[PDB]
Amino acid sequence: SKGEELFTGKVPILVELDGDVNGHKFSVSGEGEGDATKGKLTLKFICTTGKLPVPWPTLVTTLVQCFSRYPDHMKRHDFFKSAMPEGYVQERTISFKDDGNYKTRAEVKFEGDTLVNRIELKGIDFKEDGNILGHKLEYNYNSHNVYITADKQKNGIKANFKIRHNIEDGSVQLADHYQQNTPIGDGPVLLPDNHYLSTQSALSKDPNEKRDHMVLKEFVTAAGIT
Repeated sequence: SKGEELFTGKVPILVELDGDVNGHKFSVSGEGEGDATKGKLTLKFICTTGKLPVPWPTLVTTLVQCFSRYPDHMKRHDFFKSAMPEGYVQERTISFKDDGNYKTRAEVKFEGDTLVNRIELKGIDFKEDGNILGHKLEYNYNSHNVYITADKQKNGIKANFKIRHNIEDGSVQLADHYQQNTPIGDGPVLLPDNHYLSTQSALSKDPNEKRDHMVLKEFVTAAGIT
């Protein structure tokens, strides 16, 4: 568990997302810090191409689970830190009920002293006046428990979870995530028993930021094995 030693205090984070949703190209940059000893993340994201052409909350899961707090007794189950500093690939499909889907490929790794999440996101088949292209999601985020399982075929982990996005008319739209992560390096990694990450998020704005942006605060704790 050498990689875990890189997480004993606050670590700078950079996030870069190159997006293309129904051919609408956009870019997001984020910066902040993670403190795995608390399970705490604080980041600010800006859209650098103008207005974000999808709702900010739909990007939260795409925009560093190595910052989860694993209780001492669960530390042998922390795949995410074990893969560091070389990092891991994280790939998802995210299917929005009765609407389109995102497919994402990211690398999460140390680049010098900074933990960097670099993502390409492709979305297709979104509906014109749907909740995504029509920005009908409330600017908020629910708590979710994300179950992690070891990959049965190839040195990584997988997860499947459904995010509940609140819609402006009081409905909820589910985003069904399939996730796979594999190590980038060739060194030993920890393959976990089944457990979950208890993930709380809060979204806000910076009154001084003129660009379209999202301030995110998260607290994430591993659980499910005692």
